[PDB]
Amino acid sequence: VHPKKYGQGSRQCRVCSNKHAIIRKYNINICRQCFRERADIIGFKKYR
Amino acid sequence: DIKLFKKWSYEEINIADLSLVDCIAVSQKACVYTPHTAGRYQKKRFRKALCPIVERLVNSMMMHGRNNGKKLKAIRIVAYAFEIIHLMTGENPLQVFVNAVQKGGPREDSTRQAVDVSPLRRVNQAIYLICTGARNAAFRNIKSISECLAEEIINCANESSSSYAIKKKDEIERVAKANR
Amino acid sequence: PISKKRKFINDGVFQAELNEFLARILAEDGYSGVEVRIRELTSLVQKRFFLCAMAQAESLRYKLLKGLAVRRACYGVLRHIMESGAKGCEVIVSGKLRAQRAKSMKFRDGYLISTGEPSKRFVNTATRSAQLKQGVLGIKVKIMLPTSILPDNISVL
Amino acid sequence: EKSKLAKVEKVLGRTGSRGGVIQVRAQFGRFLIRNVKGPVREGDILALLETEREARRL
Amino acid sequence: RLLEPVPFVKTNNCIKDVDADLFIRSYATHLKLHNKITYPKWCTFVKTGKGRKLAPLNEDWYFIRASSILRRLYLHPDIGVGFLRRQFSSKQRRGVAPNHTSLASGKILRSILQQLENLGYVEQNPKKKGRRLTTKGENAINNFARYINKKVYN
Amino acid sequence: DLDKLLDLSQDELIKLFKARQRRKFQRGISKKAKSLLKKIRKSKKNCEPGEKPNPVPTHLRNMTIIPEMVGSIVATNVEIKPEMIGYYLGEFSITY
Amino acid sequence: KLNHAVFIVITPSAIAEKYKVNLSVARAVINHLADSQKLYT
Amino acid sequence: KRVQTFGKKKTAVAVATVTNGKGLIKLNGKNLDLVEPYILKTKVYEPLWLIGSGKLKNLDIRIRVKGGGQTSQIYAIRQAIGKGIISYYQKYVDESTKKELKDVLLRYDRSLLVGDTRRCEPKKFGGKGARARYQKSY
Amino acid sequence: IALTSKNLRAIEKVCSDIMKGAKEKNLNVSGPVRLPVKTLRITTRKSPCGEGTNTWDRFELRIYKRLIDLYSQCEVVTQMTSINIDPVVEVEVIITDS
Amino acid sequence: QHILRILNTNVDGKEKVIIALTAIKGIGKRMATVICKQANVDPTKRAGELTTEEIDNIVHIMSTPTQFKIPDWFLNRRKDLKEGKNIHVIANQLDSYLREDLERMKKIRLHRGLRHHWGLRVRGQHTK
RNA sequence: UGCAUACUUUUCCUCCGCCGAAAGGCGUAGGUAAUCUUUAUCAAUAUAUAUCGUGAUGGGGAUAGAUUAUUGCAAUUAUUAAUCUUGAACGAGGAAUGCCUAGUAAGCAUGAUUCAUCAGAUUGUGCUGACUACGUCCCUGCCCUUUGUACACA
RNA sequence: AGCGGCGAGUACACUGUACUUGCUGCUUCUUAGAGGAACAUUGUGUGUCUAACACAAGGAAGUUUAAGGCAACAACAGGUCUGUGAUGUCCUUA
Ligand SMILES: [Mg+2]
Ligand SMILES: [Mg+2]
Ligand SMILES: [Mg+2]
Ligand SMILES: [Mg+2]
Ligand SMILES: [Zn+2]
Repeated sequence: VHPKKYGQGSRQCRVCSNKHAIIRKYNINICRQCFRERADIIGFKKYR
Repeated sequence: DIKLFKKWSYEEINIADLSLVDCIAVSQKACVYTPHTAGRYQKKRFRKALCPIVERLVNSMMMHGRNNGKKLKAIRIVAYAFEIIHLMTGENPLQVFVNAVQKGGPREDSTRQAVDVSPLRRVNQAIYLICTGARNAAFRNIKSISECLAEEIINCANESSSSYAIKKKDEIERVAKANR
Repeated sequence: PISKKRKFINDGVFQAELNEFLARILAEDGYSGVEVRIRELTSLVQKRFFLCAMAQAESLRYKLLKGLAVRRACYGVLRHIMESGAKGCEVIVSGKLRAQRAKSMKFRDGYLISTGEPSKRFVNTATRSAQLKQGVLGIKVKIMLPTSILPDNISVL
Repeated sequence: EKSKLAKVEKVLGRTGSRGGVIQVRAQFGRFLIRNVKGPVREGDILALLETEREARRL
Repeated sequence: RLLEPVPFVKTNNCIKDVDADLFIRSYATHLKLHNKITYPKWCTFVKTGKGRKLAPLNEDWYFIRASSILRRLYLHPDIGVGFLRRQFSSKQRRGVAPNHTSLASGKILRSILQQLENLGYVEQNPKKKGRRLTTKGENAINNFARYINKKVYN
Repeated sequence: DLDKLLDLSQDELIKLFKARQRRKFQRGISKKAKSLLKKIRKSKKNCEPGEKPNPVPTHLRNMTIIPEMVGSIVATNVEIKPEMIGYYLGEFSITY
Repeated sequence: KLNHAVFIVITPSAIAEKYKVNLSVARAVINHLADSQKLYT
Repeated sequence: KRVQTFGKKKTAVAVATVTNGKGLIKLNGKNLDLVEPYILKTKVYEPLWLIGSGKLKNLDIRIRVKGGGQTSQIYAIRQAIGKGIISYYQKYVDESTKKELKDVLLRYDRSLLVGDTRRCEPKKFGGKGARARYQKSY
Repeated sequence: IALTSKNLRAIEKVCSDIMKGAKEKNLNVSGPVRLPVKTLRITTRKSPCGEGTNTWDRFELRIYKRLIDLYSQCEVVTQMTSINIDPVVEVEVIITDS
Repeated sequence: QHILRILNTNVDGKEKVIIALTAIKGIGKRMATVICKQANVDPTKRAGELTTEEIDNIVHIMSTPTQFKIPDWFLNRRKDLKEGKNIHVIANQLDSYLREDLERMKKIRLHRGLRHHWGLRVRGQHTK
């Protein structure tokens, strides 16, 4: 086992465990496609 | 008292074209002390007619990308030019400018055949031409822009084909003649 | 101690997770809910934490799983929706469906507004993917509810 | 070379395949139907050189 | 040069009623006359901040800097070294990569501040934050400003 | 001098070297580096003054050369002179 | 080309034109006479 | 006694407190002698010139400016002055005089009383600016 | 008292209710002050793939923080707070003299 | 002296002193300025009005600046590889040093050296 | 140098005070945020005053050479950063072609996203604030009526 | 969040101005909820004096005021199974 603590492969999507394209702002930690689907339930409404 | 640059009053100025007067308004509400107006001159078709001529000149000067959106600099340059005009070749600089403007418009142009030119358009062309010529003179010379610009203005006033703008105008006229 | 912004996002995430969990669990239910036999569910949540469209969609999926003539089922659903007092409906079923290639099938009844914030408000929408013989059939149900008044109407007395 | 003043009475139609040019009626004080390349309104004065030679209407 | 017909009277009392660059110059001159502040060791071959890629070319730039700092102090309540650095920042052309803003070399500033405190012009306040002006120093500055104003009038 | 350098302490060596190397030293050296060093020492011990000793195949290219490892060959093979010192290992993998 | 020199109605450009000189030298001359753009008589 | 109005150009709100006094006129803590660049100085002084320097010997003015760049700030200041003086006149001095002043201002130009409503339009994706898209090579 | 919430109208209603409660008696209530709505913006690129002229979409979760003051005893304030309320509006009472 | 020679091969014509100085392969601008400061000679003067003594002094300063007050971190060529002193290298000497370094690299068969020999980058750049 | 045990600040924004040319470091301070970073000012174009003076020039900073740091288990095929030096192409760009109509073009920066570290990207935000239309179907692309078709994979 | 209110001073003016520590009516600016405001309103042209347009005045604003967001029907054998524990078959499974 090798240091898995700080890098892209360290953490992942909460939802589908994908190491690519994670929204890491506000500790959301959802890969952006998944976020786009669940943006309604999380309370992210498109206004402008 | 109402004034421009706290120096050249433009109560003394004269015109003698009619058409040009109609086009460029240096008037009672188009009085101005320093060119920089934040006016809404392009929200209508003819609102550019209300615009003071100095402002227009400054705008013209402002051109060329790496010098674009540097209004203050342009204003300074124009002031310098005016000063030069006042000093060397002694006359009210505003009058000189007016004369140049009068000179500058190509009265007839070519098209896909020869047609006439509206006064406003002609004025605009003159403004452009004078600035462009000045820029050309400046570029990779030494002289300085303000001096060159002043010289150009004086030439325009004279109506002499040593400067560039005048030459261009003449060429245009010739072309028009050829066409019809 | 956690900041307000951080908190809000976290809460949202939790909500989403809960919803997903419910979906996973309740294939046999008219699910909408989200407000907190069930004992187990409660335990699970504790461990974790320290008329309607969705229901209709679920029903459709169940029917598909059971194995009906599809079109008939859709018609039945539409009828049910009508009975339940809907101003308009729409169902789509795209996927494999009988043939190998393609085949999206619309099923509208009453009028269905699509554009505007009215759409966002006055329609409940739901999407389920019913796994079947050789792939997935793709439900999407869209119901226009009774309005609290539409922006298009100008009712003179 | 000598410019003659023609006050514009009415602006007829915007000609040219590409749309830059206008047809204009102008009084000195005679009716001369001419072309113009740039913004022109009623009352504005043209700078006509070759006066007695007109355009084609639309 | 500066003077002109204005539509009001000017209460020439504090430095905020004085033209900046001229004032700074005057202060520098005064400093030079005094010999009140030194020119350490490294001053004469250092670069004022990452972005400058070149020495000052003013000879008595240090004095000028000091003067500027004084003015800054007067302007603000309590002002650090970091703040000072930020104030004297410029654009750093990274050759081919586009420009970034460049924080000044703080060491020199710090040294200047130290010197001032030794001389009794600035004051590290235990309440609040980093080093403001000391009252005597402020008074002196005001006096200087007044003098400058008088000179201009003359 | 080379011999003198070899003789003197590790701290001194670190001070002498360029800054990256120094930093690395400060940080530590990991478990593998020590092993590598040991291996090198062993090789040296085994050596013949006429022809060089047996190579030591190495997966990793990170190692800074220090007066311990002069005179031997390492890893394809690279001989390690006293002229190299703090210039890393490497010299392994690319074509043309 | 025009390699202007250093060793030997007032503006710098004019000066440059007249005696064939660097404009720093022109500036210097102006200063002497007096004793970022310029105007003098 | 004392009257508070604002100007507004882009973002750049210059709040002009116009009070009874001797006639000084200031910005945050500095005289209008400064402003910043010598060229633009006239855009701040212009309303005063229009109204007359003797009329403002009864009126002290302080101006607090915040936000915006340089030219915009100047414009805001001007606007504040214009609104300010007129507002003062409307309350504590006569109406006829106020009207006269307003007329004078109108004759000179807009922007002194009424505000410039323009503001930076949102940048849109597929580009750097509001309208300016990127680039297609085909 | 700090009222943090996601839904504006609901929050407003809650505020109104609390004001009403206060107006009963004994409460020097400062008026509701709504705070700067620190909007969580996520700009995600639409489309899972890299196909299509890359359209983004600016989501905005706009949190409304609301604030209100009182000079009172704890029990009374607790009582006031009990308007029933629900999971949507997050309440916090501060019972400090300072 | 319009045209001058401070070291092995220069020009140093009509230009203002510092820039003339910068013509040498200690062409630092900043370095030149520092040198001037050390000398104590007016930088507003031109290259042609300088005395020979002054020039000599400048040259001396340029050769081993470490013993002079001018500081350590500054110096062109930091540790000099040959394990010893830190000194500014100047003129054709600098070039020679560079060449030597290159040769050394080549001998080593370090990747960078190899790249240099080839005529490729070294930096880490692409040029695809 | 290893483990075990006990105990408590630090993991992100950095005020500030000292050391450090510089980068950065060490010490501490506030901040789970309209409170502190920091925002009655975090930026650059601006502007003012000096040095240059049209000369591949101090325009230009490629390519290179050698250190001092920081991040990281690990920096060479150089993470980035700084310091010194190296002074290449380029004197406004051919055939082609893109974007744009008012706070817009352009210039200037800057926040955020990625982020252990690293913007020349994207995405927001502002600051300096032009020119020219105010139309037309000439091209290009869509749409429409008519018309013709042996095409319908159009 | 400010503005003042006012104590306390430090500098200088005239017979108030600039700057900090300590205490606590107004809401113009600062925040942000609910309301209002433009509808081509009044004026004059052009128009089947129809739908409507152009100009002028008023006005914060006269190109639905500016900008977005939303996005019908039907597709494309467009992209994505390298976003997914959405997912079929075939392959691979020490
Ligand atoms: Mg609709
Ligand atoms: Mg990218
Ligand atoms: Mg095209
Ligand atoms: Mg067929
Ligand atoms: Zn995922």
